[PDB]
Amino acid sequence: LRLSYEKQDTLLKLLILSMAAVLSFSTRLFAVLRFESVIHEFDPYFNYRTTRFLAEEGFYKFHNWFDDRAWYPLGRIIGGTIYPGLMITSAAIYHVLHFFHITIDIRNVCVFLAPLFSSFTTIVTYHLTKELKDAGAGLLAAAMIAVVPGYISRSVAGSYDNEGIAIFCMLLTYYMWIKAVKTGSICWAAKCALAYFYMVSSWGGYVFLINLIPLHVLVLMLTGRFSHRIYVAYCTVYCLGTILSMQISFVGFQPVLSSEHMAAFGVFGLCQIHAFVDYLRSKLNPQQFEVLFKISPWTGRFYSLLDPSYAKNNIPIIASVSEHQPTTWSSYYFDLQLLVFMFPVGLYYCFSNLSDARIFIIMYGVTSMYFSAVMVRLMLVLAPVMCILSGIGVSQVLSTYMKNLDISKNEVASGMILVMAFFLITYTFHSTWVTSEAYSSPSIVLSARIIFDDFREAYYWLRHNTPEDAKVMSWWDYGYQITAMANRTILVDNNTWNNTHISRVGQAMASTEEKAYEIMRELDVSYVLVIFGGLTGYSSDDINKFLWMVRIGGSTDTGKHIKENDYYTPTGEFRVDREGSPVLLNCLMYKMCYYRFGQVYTEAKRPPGFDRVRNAEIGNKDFELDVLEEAYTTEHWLVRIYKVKDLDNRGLSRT
Amino acid sequence: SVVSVISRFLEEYLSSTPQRLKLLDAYLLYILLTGALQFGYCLLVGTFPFNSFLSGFISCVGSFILAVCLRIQINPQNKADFQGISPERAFADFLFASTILHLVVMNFVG
Amino acid sequence: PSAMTVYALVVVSYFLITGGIIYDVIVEPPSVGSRPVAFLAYRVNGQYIMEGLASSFLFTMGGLGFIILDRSNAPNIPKLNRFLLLFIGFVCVLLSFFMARVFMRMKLPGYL
Amino acid sequence: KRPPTVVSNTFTALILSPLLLLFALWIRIGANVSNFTFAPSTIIFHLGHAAMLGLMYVYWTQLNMFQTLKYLAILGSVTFLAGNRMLAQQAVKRT
Amino acid sequence: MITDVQLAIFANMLGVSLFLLVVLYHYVAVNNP
Amino acid sequence: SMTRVIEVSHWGNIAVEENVDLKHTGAVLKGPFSRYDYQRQPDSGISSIRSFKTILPAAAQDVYYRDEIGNVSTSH
Amino acid sequence: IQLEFVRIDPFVRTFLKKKGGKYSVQFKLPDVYGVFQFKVDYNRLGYTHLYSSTQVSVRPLQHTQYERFIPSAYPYYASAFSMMLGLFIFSIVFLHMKEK
Ligand SMILES: CC(=O)N[C@H]1[C@H](O[C@H]2[C@H](O)[C@@H](NC(C)=O)[C@@H](OP(=O)(O)OP(=O)(O)OC/C=C(\C)CC/C=C(/C)CC/C=C(/C)CC/C=C(/C)CC/C=C(/C)CC/C=C(/C)CC/C=C(/C)CCC=C(C)C)O[C@@H]2CO)O[C@H](CO)[C@@H](O[C@@H]2O[C@H](CO[C@H]3O[C@H](CO[C@H]4O[C@H](CO)[C@@H](O)[C@H](O)[C@@H]4O)[C@@H](O)[C@H](O)[C@@H]3O)[C@@H](O)[C@H](O[C@H]3O[C@H](CO)[C@@H](O)[C@H](O)[C@@H]3O[C@H]3O[C@H](CO)[C@@H](O)[C@H](O)[C@@H]3O[C@H]3O[C@H](CO)[C@@H](O)[C@H](O[C@H]4O[C@H](CO)[C@@H](O)[C@H](O[C@H]5O[C@H](CO)[C@@H](O)[C@H](O)[C@H]5O[C@H]5O[C@H](CO)[C@@H](O)[C@H](O)[C@H]5O)[C@H]4O)[C@@H]3O)[C@@H]2O)[C@@H]1O
Ligand SMILES: *[C@@H]1O[C@H](CO)[C@@H](O[C@@H]2O[C@H](CO)[C@@H](O[C@@H]3O[C@H](CO[C@H]4O[C@H](CO[C@H]5O[C@H](CO)[C@@H](O)[C@H](O)[C@@H]5O)[C@@H](O)[C@H](O[C@H]5O[C@H](CO)[C@@H](O)[C@H](O)[C@@H]5O)[C@@H]4O)[C@@H](O)[C@H](O[C@H]4O[C@H](CO)[C@@H](O)[C@H](O)[C@@H]4O)[C@@H]3O)[C@H](O)[C@H]2NC(C)=O)[C@H](O)[C@H]1NC(C)=O
Ligand SMILES: CCCCCCCCCCCCCC(=O)O[C@H](COC(=O)CCCCCCCCCC)COP(=O)(O)OCC[N+](C)(C)C
Ligand SMILES: CCCCCCCCCCCCCC(=O)O[C@H](COC(=O)CCCCCCCCCC)COP(=O)(O)OCC[N+](C)(C)C
Ligand SMILES: *[C@@H]1O[C@H](CO)[C@@H](O[C@@H]2O[C@H](CO)[C@@H](O)[C@H](O)[C@H]2NC(C)=O)[C@H](O)[C@H]1NC(C)=O
Ligand SMILES: Cc1cnc(NC(=O)c2cc(S(=O)(=O)N(C)C)ccc2N2CCCC2)s1
Ligand SMILES: [Mn+2]
Repeated sequence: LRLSYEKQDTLLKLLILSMAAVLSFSTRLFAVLRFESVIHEFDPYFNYRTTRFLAEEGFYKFHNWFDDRAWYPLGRIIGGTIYPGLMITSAAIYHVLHFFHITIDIRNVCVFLAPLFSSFTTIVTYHLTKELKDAGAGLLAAAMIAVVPGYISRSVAGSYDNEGIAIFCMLLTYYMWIKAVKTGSICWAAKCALAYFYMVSSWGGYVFLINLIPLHVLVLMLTGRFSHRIYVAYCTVYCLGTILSMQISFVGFQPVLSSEHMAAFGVFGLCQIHAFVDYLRSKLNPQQFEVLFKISPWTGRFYSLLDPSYAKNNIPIIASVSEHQPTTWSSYYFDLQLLVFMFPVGLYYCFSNLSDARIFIIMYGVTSMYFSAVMVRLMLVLAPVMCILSGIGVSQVLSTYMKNLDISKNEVASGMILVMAFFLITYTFHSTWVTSEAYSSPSIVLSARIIFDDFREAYYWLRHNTPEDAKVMSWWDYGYQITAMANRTILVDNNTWNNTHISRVGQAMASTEEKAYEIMRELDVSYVLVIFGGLTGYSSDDINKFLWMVRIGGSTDTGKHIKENDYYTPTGEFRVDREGSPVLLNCLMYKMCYYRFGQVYTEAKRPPGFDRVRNAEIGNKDFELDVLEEAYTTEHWLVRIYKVKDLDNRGLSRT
Repeated sequence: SVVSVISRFLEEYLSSTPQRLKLLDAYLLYILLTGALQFGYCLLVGTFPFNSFLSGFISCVGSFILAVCLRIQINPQNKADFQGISPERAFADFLFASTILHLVVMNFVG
Repeated sequence: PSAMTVYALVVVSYFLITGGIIYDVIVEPPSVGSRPVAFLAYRVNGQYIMEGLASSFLFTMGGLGFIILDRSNAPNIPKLNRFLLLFIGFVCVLLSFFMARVFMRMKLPGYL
Repeated sequence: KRPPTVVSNTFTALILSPLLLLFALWIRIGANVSNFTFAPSTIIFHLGHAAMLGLMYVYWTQLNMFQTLKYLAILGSVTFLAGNRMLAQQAVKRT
Repeated sequence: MITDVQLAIFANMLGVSLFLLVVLYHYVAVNNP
Repeated sequence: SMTRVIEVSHWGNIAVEENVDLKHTGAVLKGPFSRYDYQRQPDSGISSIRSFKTILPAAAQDVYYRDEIGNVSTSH
Repeated sequence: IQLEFVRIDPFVRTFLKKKGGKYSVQFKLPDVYGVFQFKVDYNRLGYTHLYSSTQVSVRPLQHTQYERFIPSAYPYYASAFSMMLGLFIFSIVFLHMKEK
């Protein structure tokens, strides 16, 4: 009342912003209230085990670092193969607290760093949208960003992966570029180069930034809107950004001799070839001017995003992961509700008033949408831009219907604000439900309250009851955990940087017992860890993914007898019952995944030796492993650890 | 046959251009020449140390581009696209960008 | 040129993409129910062609409705035409936002 | 394989020719430093900038990226404050 | 600690209040003098 | 080994936490271990220790049993 | 007695030289990095078997051990420094010049 318009306005903007921030930080906090604060899934177990070694030992003792506890015979270098972004933002955030005598743990400032960086995303989004248009349509973006279900899936409290901290860097870089294009100041461009540098060091998806920018300038150059502002900004950002990007040891000399970063360069030369021509035309006349008138190819990984079928045909490892398939009508709406509708309206409102800044948002939305269409995992990029577009659209509708009200036809004018409020509420509800029920489930804690924590008990056993120089060999999926929890030297890791060693391990499985033993001697493997999952109903059994093992071991020069369409039955169906193919019933994988199993009564009224996951009886009821004596089998038979026997003493053929 | 126009253009650019702006062009030519020499020596011998030549060449392309940016902003004629960017706030910005560029060049070179 | 003639193309591509055309082409799913049931039982991302194109069309309507609404507000429009235009926009908005929700519930029983 | 030392020394001798050419061209244009007035702020700014460049060379031979940055964080701040003062004065004089 | 249900209810209430407040802000914005 | 840490605080309470390394001494196991025999046979694993009971001081408020790797579900 | 420096297959295989009761040999480590194994194996007819194997790890290098100030790259370093000096000179002239 008595408060002036200024004070009221700013106190409302501040209130709403603070509330949005708290909302975002307190909605990705479900996996912690239910189960204790522990990092989850296959990747966050490596980033953690690296940030920890970078905390105690100074940065200079981590830039170069040879980890001889992964790919045992080979050994992988962690110093120059990983983007050191997350580890230096977490080490710094931990060191500052220690300097302030907070003395927090390194496993507690490393779990709550995704939600914290999803509380700074809100502010950056609010500004990135307070630039394209009025503050009025900026807040409406922040709150929607706070509770966007697709983004929340990759940034819950416990997912220490460079994917909930990458979006923040992308937004900051875009805000810097938008400011540079809007104003043209050298300083702003610089402050963008720096953001790109802090983004090329944390997220492997920085090719987007050196491919949307050239696209943006090309469009701002084909329609005839290329002024000196864009020229100055682009050139400065290019130079500084590329030189900064080359610093990182992992990137090396990629920006200058690769076909992924050839866009920026081409647009640079076509920028000059344009500015100079304009200058010449200004100082000349039509008549005289008329008179005068090694590089590597597209790497398969990034090429798979263009051709959506290249993966299936050629790369037999990128198609394995579930989250590598095209998105359906049931993923877009499930993760983004009411945003999908808002996207066309936001586009239309942009296309209505083209400007230097907007022609960038439209390009980003058009590209990101297609990239999300090809692969479900890319939904990271899509949700923020869609949210920004949604913010620019609902607000416009509200603004259009906010002036018609007599206080500021009346019934029709209200009908819109009321419908919009109802849609916003429905969106908040659906977002909370999606975060709660589904996108929040601990990976290593199979639960139905009954808790199955075998994935931890077996690793702890390994870590405590094996010689300090074991060689636990398991599928590349579990490499990150075994080295962070079991603390052994797993033969294959999750980076899959050698497609012959992994093929080797594949061959060692789904083969005759002899061949397997022979392959399990060159690498000096001792223990063997297979995730049975049959007795508990686990969906992702080792047998379930055993097709990938047979299809990635028989695709190299070393082994070809393992050809597919041989483990199948005459009718080509993968049945693991008594009528299955004889070779299948004899491979090392199955032989070590159903050993002394055709006796347990898994179900009330079923044949003794039943399998819950495949709903079929076992074929090889009783057999004795020749080389693999048993060593441990967890209470629920969820993870079985065997141990390769040594060469026979008397030199007999067996064992 | 096409030299008359070139000479006329140069003459024009030697009367219609204010001082304290030609000097910028001279320094720009200097950078363009040091870059040309660098590239020529690279072609003549090839590159054993790649990061050495690459960062002893960017350290010139970046400077050249910063100089051109300063000439653009300083130019009074081009004071419609840039609003509120006084010449002093352009020179200081150029100095800051140059400092970053040189620091990174020093870090990258051997 | 013709800046709008581009927004039309973009909207058409958006309709084709949000109907999972990439999924259809990549992994051909039979557009049939095994009495035919259109929607898949429980898979979070399992698309039959009928579930896809039909769901997408709804989103496109859920966008054109708003565009029609905002366009109607323009002044100097006869009341007879304005009333019809606003009616069409409201019907498209409400109908799309309810049909999509019902479709989602049907595809995934236990929703909300 | 590395090229002969003569082919390297000749070129390093030549790389020094452009800088001399620049001076030979400037002294031709007619640039002078008459506007210099021995003001405190201006001399402090120029000295700071010179020290900053010198540091850019002392971080090559000896220093590591963790001591050079702190020194820059100090010399740059001194250079910035003096520069800003001198730039403000210059701006006022220009008007 | 805090029951999951409690947190969900708090999230719902906060989101609804934040959206109503955003609408109110739009009304105040348009009403500028 | 056992490390007993007793932190005193004049504001509220006193919190004691103890790390316990414990090892089974006699009759080191040899040969394969089989969960099937352990479950379906009472005679199997006589020397094994499934659980032990720790008497607390009758005033403990929130007792957290946690291993190095994470919170352990099983304790009564 | 034959010493073998092996990763999966012997990279190096030399003869230990007797010297004061010890079998000692000195050899440059192979360029390939990774984990390696000293593996002295002495299996002969009518004798005892000898399989001594000590695991060793060969890290690739350190960013502080590459060669610097290479003579071949003298033109690059000088040019970078020339740019740094040029800017300084330019700055002074830019700040203090009287028009004609
Ligand atoms: C499956 C697969 O693939 N996988 C993969 C993996 O993956 C993984 C990853 O990684 C991970 N990650 C992490 C981080 O970890 C994960 O990931 P994730 O999950 O995913 O996560 P993230 O990432 O984060 O996230 C993600 C997300 C996503 C991404 C998202 C996305 C989104 C988006 C959006 C995207 C986008 C897309 C796109 C497409 C874009 C687009 C856009 C748009 C818009 C559209 C549009 C379009 C367009 C085009 C546009 C257009 C526009 C326009 C405008 C138009 C245009 C216009 C125009 C005009 C144009 C123009 C034109 C023109 C210009 C033309 O996970 C995953 C999984 O798990 O990874 C891995 C890695 O690790 C990988 O692997 C890798 O690989 C590689 C390659 O490969 C190779 O191989 C192959 C095969 O074969 C082979 O191999 C095999 C096996 O191995 C065998 O067996 C066989 O036999 C054979 O042999 C081949 O083929 C190929 O070729 C290749 O070769 C490799 O390499 C690697 O390896 C490596 O590594 C490993 C481990 O690490 C190791 O072990 C090994 O050994 C190796 O190592 C190496 O390397 C490293 C690094 O790399 C290092 O460190 C080491 O040491 C080594 O190195 C060495 O070697 C090398 C060889 O290469 C060399 O090179 C080097 O050297 C270098 O470096 C160094 C350092 O480093 C240096 O030193 C040097 O330098 C030096 O020397 C030189 C000589 O010359 C000189 O020069 C210089 O100077 C020096 O320097 C020095 O020195 C001086 C004195 O002297 C001083 O001064 C200084 O200082 C110093 O420095 C250099 O050179 C050495 O030697 C592996 O393996 C896998 O694959
Ligand atoms: C992080 O880690 C912590 C620590 O591990 C963890 O917290 C634990 O969570 C579990 C939940 O699974 C809690 O378990 C509870 O334990 C209660 C205590 O049970 C004891 O007392 C029972 C009562 O017995 C009395 O009465 C009988 C006659 O009825 C009499 O004979 C007795 O002498 C006594 O007077 C007793 O029955 C029970 O016995 C168990 O064990 C024996 C083996 O010795 C077994 O044969 C029995 O069948 C029985 O299982 C035990 O001695 C218990 O009361 C409580 O029960 C509630 O829940 C169950 C379902 O689980 C219901 O069926 C029941 O009706 C009750 O509602 C529950 O079992 C445990 O106390 C926690 N510990 C701590 C320190 O916090 C966290 O969960 C972990 N975090 C996460 C996220 O998981
Ligand atoms: C999912 C994939 C679907 C593919 C769809 C491709 C569309 C994505 C490109 C988005 C670019 C939007 C920018 C844009 O459309 O600019 C508009 C309209 O003017 C033009 O832009 C004309 C050129 C349009 C294409 C320019 C880029 C082409 C592809 C980029 C490499 C500006 O037009 P104006 O110039 O403002 O209008 C003038 C028209 N007169 C009649 C007056 C002459
Ligand atoms: C927001 C922007 C900042 C984001 C920070 C993200 C962290 C990314 C750092 C990744 C490290 C890349 C590799 C690298 O930094 O190189 C390290 C030197 O190591 C370092 O110095 C790391 C310093 C990290 C902070 C740098 C601030 C960047 C400001 C640019 C002016 C090696 O340098 P040195 O080992 O010091 O060189 C020794 C020998 N010389 C003669 C060459 C000096
Ligand atoms: C994982 O296992 C390794 C292998 O033993 C442990 O590394 C040892 O750590 C101790 C620290 O108390 C050092 O004294 C030893 O020298 C290390 N071993 C070797 C071979 O160098 C490591 O500590 C274990 N990780 C844990 C316990 O968290
Ligand atoms: C089985 C796997 C699971 N996850 C994996 N990692 C990638 O697939 C991946 C990695 C990079 S990268 O930047 O790390 N590159 C190594 C420099 C880029 C793109 C990538 N995919 C995005 C779409 C197709 C290729 S492999
Ligand atoms: Mn990751």
